[PDB]
Amino acid sequence: MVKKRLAVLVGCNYPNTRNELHGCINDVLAMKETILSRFGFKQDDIEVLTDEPESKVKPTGANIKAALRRMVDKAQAGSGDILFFHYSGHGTRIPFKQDEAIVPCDFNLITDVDFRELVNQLPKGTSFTMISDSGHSGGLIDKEKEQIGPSSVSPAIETTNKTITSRALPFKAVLDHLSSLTGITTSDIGTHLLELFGRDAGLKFRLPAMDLMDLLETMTAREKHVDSGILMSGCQADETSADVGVGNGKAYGAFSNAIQRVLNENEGAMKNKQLVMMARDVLERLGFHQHPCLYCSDQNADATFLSQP
Repeated sequence: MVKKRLAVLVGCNYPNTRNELHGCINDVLAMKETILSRFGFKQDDIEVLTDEPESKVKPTGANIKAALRRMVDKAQAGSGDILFFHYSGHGTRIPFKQDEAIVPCDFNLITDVDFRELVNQLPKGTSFTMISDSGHSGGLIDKEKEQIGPSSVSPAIETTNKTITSRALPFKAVLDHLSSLTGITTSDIGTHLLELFGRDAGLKFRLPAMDLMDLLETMTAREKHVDSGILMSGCQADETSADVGVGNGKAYGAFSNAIQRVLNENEGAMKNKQLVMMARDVLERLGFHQHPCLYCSDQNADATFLSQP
């Protein structure tokens, strides 16, 4: 029985804009080399969506969700397929409570209910490992149980001397960017997103609130018996993630680089909980104040990262 190893790698540098980053595409290329070498992924099973000017497939909201949607609908029940999704780019929070989201290059926001809907499309036994090196990345898979974070873990280190830039955009910056495209002025971000993207907008913005409630009740019932999502966030829900370096071609994400360092120092198979904890140790010692978090079931917290033997 053939097992599939599929990957979608997304990197947004937003070049030549007001929200430029410099290490996100390098994060994608480094993670692509890691899964090709160490974890047995094949070139034909990896989709890369980066926003360099000459890119042929840009990481728009529709293109990202379509790529994740092609990984869905290939996972088979009882096959234990291995799905992987890496995101390096800007994140944001949108409104008593706030939702977490990533910011595609066209600002077609993908929120935490979108990823909760995604993991509920997967059969039991399959794994969806998501590494989101972005601001406010904690909780990007809504209702996924926090295994490592502010509610599951118990001297101050001097702040890093590296040159860093935040991978989080304020809500006003996202709203103003969408206003520059629509030409309308309203405080409802869903109105801009529905106008711009229509059926390709986020699930939160297409469904009326009570219709979304009925949909979430079906997921709550399914999550009591199937739990396939594994989220490794670069920071907490109330934090940002650091983009390290300048535009010299050597920039990187602090969390993505910490993951690569832990893998370089531990060649054997590593549990999902162990990888996040050691990545937290790396960033804490290096003076970074972001706290990577882990969200998955108890069984997947004890499973090896990407099912390495």
